Amino acid sequence: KVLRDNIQGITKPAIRRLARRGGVKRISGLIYEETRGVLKVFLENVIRDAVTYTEHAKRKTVTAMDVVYALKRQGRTLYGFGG
Amino acid sequence: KVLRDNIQGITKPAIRRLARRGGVKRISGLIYEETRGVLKVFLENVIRDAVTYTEHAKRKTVTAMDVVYALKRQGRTLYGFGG
Amino acid sequence: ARAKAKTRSSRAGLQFPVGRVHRLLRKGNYSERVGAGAPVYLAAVLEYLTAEILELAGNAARDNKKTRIIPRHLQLAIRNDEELNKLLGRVTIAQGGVLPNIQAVLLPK
Amino acid sequence: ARAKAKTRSSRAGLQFPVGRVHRLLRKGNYSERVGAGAPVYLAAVLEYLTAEILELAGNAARDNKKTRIIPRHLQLAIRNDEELNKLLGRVTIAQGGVLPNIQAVLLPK
Amino acid sequence: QPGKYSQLVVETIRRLGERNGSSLAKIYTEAKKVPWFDQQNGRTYLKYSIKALVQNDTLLQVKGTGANGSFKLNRK
Amino acid sequence: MDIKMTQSPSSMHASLGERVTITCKASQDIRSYLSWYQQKPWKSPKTLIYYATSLADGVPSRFSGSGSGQDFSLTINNLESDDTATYYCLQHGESPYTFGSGTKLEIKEVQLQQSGPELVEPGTSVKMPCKASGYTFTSYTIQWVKQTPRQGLEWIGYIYPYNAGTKYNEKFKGKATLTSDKSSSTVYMELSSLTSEDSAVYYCARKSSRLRSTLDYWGQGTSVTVS
Amino acid sequence: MDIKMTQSPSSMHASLGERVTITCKASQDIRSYLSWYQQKPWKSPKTLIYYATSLADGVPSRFSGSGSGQDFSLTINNLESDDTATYYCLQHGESPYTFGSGTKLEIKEVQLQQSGPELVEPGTSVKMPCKASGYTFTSYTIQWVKQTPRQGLEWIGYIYPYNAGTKYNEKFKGKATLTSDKSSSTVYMELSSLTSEDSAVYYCARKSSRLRSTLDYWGQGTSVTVS
Amino acid sequence: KPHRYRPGTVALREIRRYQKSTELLIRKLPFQRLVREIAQDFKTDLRFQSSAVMALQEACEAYLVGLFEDTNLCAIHAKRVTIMPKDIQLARRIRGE
Amino acid sequence: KPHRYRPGTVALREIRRYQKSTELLIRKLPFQRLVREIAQDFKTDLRFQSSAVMALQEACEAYLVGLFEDTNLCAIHAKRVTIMPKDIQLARRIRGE
Amino acid sequence: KRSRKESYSIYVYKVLKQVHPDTGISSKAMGIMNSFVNDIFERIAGEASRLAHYNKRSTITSREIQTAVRLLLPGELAKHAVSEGTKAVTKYTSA
Amino acid sequence: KRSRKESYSIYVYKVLKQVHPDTGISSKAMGIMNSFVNDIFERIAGEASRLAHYNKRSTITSREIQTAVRLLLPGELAKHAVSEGTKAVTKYTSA
DNA sequence: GGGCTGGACCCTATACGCGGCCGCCCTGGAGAATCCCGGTGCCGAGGCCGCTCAATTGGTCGTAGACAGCTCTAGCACCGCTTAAACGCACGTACGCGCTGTCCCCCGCGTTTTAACCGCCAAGGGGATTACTCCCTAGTCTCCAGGCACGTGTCAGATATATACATCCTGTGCATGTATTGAACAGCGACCACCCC
DNA sequence: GGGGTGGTCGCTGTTCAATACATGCACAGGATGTATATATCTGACACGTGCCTGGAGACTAGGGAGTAATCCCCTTGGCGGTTAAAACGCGGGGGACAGCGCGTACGTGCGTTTAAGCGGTGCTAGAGCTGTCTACGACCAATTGAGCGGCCTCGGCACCGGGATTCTCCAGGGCGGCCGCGTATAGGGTCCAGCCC
Repeated sequence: KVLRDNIQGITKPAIRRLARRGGVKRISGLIYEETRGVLKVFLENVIRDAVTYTEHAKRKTVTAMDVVYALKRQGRTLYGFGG
Repeated sequence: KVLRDNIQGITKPAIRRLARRGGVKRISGLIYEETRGVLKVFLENVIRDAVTYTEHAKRKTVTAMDVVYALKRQGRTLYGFGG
Repeated sequence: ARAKAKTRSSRAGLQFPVGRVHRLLRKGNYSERVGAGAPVYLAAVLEYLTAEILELAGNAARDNKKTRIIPRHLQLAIRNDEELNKLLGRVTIAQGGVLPNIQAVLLPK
Repeated sequence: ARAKAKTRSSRAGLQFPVGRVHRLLRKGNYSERVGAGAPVYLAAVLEYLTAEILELAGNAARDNKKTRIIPRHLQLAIRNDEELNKLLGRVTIAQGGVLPNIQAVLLPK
Repeated sequence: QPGKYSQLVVETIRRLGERNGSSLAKIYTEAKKVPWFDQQNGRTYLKYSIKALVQNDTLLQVKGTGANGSFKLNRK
Repeated sequence: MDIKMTQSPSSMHASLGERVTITCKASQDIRSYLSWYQQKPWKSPKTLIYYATSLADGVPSRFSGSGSGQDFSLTINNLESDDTATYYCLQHGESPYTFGSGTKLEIKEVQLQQSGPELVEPGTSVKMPCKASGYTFTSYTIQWVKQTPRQGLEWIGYIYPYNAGTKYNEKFKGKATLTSDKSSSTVYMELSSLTSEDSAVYYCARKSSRLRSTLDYWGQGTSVTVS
Repeated sequence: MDIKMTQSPSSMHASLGERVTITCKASQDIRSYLSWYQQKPWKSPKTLIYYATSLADGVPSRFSGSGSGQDFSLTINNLESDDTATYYCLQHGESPYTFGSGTKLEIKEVQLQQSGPELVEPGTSVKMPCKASGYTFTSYTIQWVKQTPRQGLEWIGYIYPYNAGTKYNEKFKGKATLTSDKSSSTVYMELSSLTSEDSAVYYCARKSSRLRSTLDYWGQGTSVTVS
Repeated sequence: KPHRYRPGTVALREIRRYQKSTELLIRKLPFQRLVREIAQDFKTDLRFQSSAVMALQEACEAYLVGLFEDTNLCAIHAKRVTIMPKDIQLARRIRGE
Repeated sequence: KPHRYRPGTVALREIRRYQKSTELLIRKLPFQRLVREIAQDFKTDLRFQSSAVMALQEACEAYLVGLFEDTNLCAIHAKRVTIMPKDIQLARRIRGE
Repeated sequence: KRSRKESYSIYVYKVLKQVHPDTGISSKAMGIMNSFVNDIFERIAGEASRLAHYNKRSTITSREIQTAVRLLLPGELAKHAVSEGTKAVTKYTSA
Repeated sequence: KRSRKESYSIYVYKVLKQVHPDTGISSKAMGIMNSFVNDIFERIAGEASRLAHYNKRSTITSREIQTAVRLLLPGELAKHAVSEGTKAVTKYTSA
């Protein structure tokens, strides 16, 4: 029921693929933990605003529009999800 | 009437002082021209917006309030002149 | 009373809905008064920008030998242009990917 | 009949002007209508943030053995606190200077 | 009257072998365990020894200059 | 110049249920920056009131507080069995933070992990670590306090991980030094030249840089014993 | 399959103060992407009309453009002595750009610094620089145009300095090569295996990446002569 | 004998592959569980639209890629070719994060 | 008798000096002339408030100071102490300019 | 019975058919183009609102929208959007 | 006869006298604090307007101002501003 | 009458070339990747049909702003003078860069494991809409008091001076290491004082 | 009174002592810079005064927001395979980094020049405000057709299979310079024959 350790679900090969798309040729092994931490920070910051919008609308379901508003408030304007 | 070569008024001592306040210990001699170029680019971007606001107000005098609006539109909100 | 009517878009020579734009300007709390030429001018600008983006994306799709513009083609069209990328510098495009770019020092030789 | 008038600020227990905040909210094109408790809540928040800035700046001025808060003290107060620096991350303080900071590797052995 | 660390390095090169010459790094690492070796200036004494022995042509620089490169004994 | 904080009712007895009041008197004006702390025996203090009026997170509404200036008071309406504990005031309006003498009352997710007991011979030096987790490490100062049965609770000093700023109690200058580790989110307190006087329990305490914030979470206490 | 440009009035004669009209026919629909250029003898072409209707900067209202699809027209209302020049159209609606055959008229600060005349031998290679100033270098493509006295104006290709993208005329692959230097705001076109056929005056031309934007500013021209 | 490629060429092949492709690189279900876990700290028993989870994943992947680009630029500035946590930290800190 | 400090030591004093003070580091009259020379390319015969020139100078110096901070961070990342145009350019590229 | 939602899909499609008669589009690219149109609409609208506030004007005119365009659009985008809008406004006035 | 130009100077000064009775403040620091108050006012009001528009509400209430405060202010500053505003609103309602 | 000298035969120290060996460079081949091309199928993109609600039109009205005119302020232009900052030059030293050496740690790849993905199915929570109502905010008029412009004094800090303490730098002297070299010291060849016959 | 031997002097081999050279370390003191305390003064801020307009109080209108009910959709949960991907393990190579050499780039200081800063003087362009009036945007009633939801098909493209082309890795071979060993060469030692002393 409770979700506990899912940050490790961002696997080593997935981070490698992201780095490849970023143009990274060689990867220090500590980048995995560093990038997991950075991703956790970004997700916490965005989801906090999304849940704030969801609470304000008195809704129990976080909507893609709520996510888009959170991102736009954080300067991460996303096209393609109803914005 | 015409002003031509005033970018050289940002002397190497002045750039040194700015670097010192920035915490720079040793300074390659090309930094002087690189920083003069960067400063000119930033000043052009700000003054263009300031003159746009001045034109919109049908004013022939550029005001500190116009400069503050330009900077804020460029994400560099300046406190102390916005009256 | 109305009669056989027209659109303000047709009067302006525009495809975009000048009437809808005026409604949104008036209901958007942008000002108390909204001049009649403002939605016309704004719809012209909106149509121009949409036309530019769509034409560049169609050129990119043609170069790929695809018939239908996709987010990849929109991303390519926007990123491959200096000032359009400047305007959309902060923007993320879903399913758009990234421009192919490898740094010179990473290549062999 | 008309009687002794008194500010909404005193009624709310606030120093910042509830009435002026309400006037700016209604004249500022933020929405069609402006509920009564909104300027109260806003003036309370404005007063809290102003007090939080001014107390820290006064502490800095006291430490500097100066009686009057100056832009230097305001800058020091803002920058030396993470939350306030985050809130004013994009903000420049005129005549505010910069925090004294030298990187370790630049210091002599 | 050769120096103690001079004898140390000249015999340590033989002990290590390294047909392509031993570098200062590996000779230093192998001589560090010597009992009288000075932990603070032992490397400095080894550098003096290497430069002086190259001046005496008893050691041959395969490449480099000064302490850079690798060293092996000149034949007798 | 230190502001002595004078809790008047040093001890009291009460039956179950009935209302209880505790009053404390400030030596100088502290401008409402006072907090109350409940300490069950052999356990770390938990906060009850901050800014002299505001209920802490998770404390039942049975507690209340009031007062401003120099006179401050605490109230407990519905006494329950677990309420038996020592109640301390804490002023933080002025740089040397001062706790009250403590009132003994008897009747008929943030995690700070702190090291276990320490046995140290005099003249030695010791490093008590502070493990912070569950929150943004750099935003909150870590506050160090010394508890002795003879002198009560004393504030030693604080570390601000954001910029490694320091402030120490004059009684602890040189004696204590504070350092931080952003990489492990850990804080260390150094004690130099241990003395028999230093046999005490030390608590690390989280406190945001907000002026009205108080010591909200406490470590389990590192019991340092000098032989 | 190149779009053929067909200026009908190859030559006209007119007096002062009367009207002159020039027409242009395309082989395929170009959707108004057409521009008009005035070239005085031994002078770089100056643009007059762009997007088939719009006056260029610094061009007086005496010049009027018209038409869309395949039929386009240029009109000059009040001819003057200075108007004696040859006028070319240019379509840029399809990737290989095509200039018109040229129409001769007889009446009875952005700077692109270009290299001087170069005399060269067959079989060698030649590199010509364009030094741009007065504008943001990376935002505009640089267009290279070859003007023979027999085949008129011809478009070689362009380089887009923002990402070093290039496009070449099928007649000029291998023959020409384009490279850009951001630091010096200078672009080089290299010609390989020079031939007597390559004896022509080459013009560098700035063109924005905007589709309706045309070749607006032109360099003074660098004459290449092959023995 | 088994054929083998030299180190660093399959890296370039992968770089070109993923700079051409556009699909999402992080496993969707693990990222869904991660988002649910992180949101559990702000409100209990939340629900998420599939489109909301997808928008989150797009934004995070784009942020990560844009960060790795700057990381690689810093690594090259250090005359290295391996990205390091000190490179990531310098990139983030210059960005202001 | 002539006396000299070691190079790299007066620099620390100068850094501490200017990190203390708050006044403008760029000469006001030539910065004013530079502003007029830049603006005349956008509109001729403009007027400028003294407060507008001062505000421009404040913003320019603050931008330059933050840029040099990022530049010094890049130089230290390169295991150097000298800032170079490649350091400035890297800082600008990460910042987003 | 069910509620309606407005979009720019049909106008984007008509502009697509005008600029490239044979080239089609996709649902996701149409969503991206809707978002792009909405975003720039909001940007110029907000900037014109601030221009009116800064100049103490109750009304958003075509001059305010023009100045907002000159502020937000870089380089030649500004020039060409100003020309497009000026042409549209002159045509609307004449008609 | 020149007309008035309103500001927050007297209000900032009175809050200063409340938090630090004997300290002064310079004109420049007063200007900077006035700008700070204007900036934070604009930020909160803009976010509240956006919340109302997103929720289709015509009115800006204390709930929208609270949510704007929670969004724009970080960490403990958010909850302290929330407490300040809630106390002020409850007092104002109790009259 | 026999060794010396001359010429010739033999012992031996030596510069140099050929065979062996390791490295440099080339290239063909194995093979794995990538691209072009065709066949298939499927699901979403584009078009049509129905309807409903919002966009249009004609008319009225009120006030926002366009326009004229006036004022007064602050922005610019100029001139003189002092002096501090900038510049030009010398000089030196430490830092950046090149080069080499070491080793370890990430890349490539084979093998095993597992859990993401997808298809299918079900439950039910809540998101959205509609109907109703009531109370909460806009709007208006009165009127008074709070806040802003202006004036004034005094004291906080800016300035000038002196002093006391701190850090830097260098010059000196001593404690490690290294190689260099003249002579102090002892062994043997050779001249002499002195014993033996 | 000579033959002959150990003693002793002179020449010389051995090595050790001082000689000479290079850096790490400690410290004293000269030099400059900074932190601190005191006296002067001036203009910037804090407070008082006049008033006028904008905020408060009282009351009205209506429409926007709260609340109860209903539907259904869309989110969550579960289950069973099926691989595709992730995890794991191992060999190695090439990249990170540590160390040193060097030279030149750039900091530090001194003398010179200039041009910034400050003040005073003068002027007028234009910012700001008020007053007039009209055109233009708001608002309303009626209308109708444009735009969106639902349905449907059919072709663009995604996938699969198969060659064709290209790029990468490397093993072997061709080609060249350096190393190991023997040789043509001559310097010198040694043997045979004629001759001078």
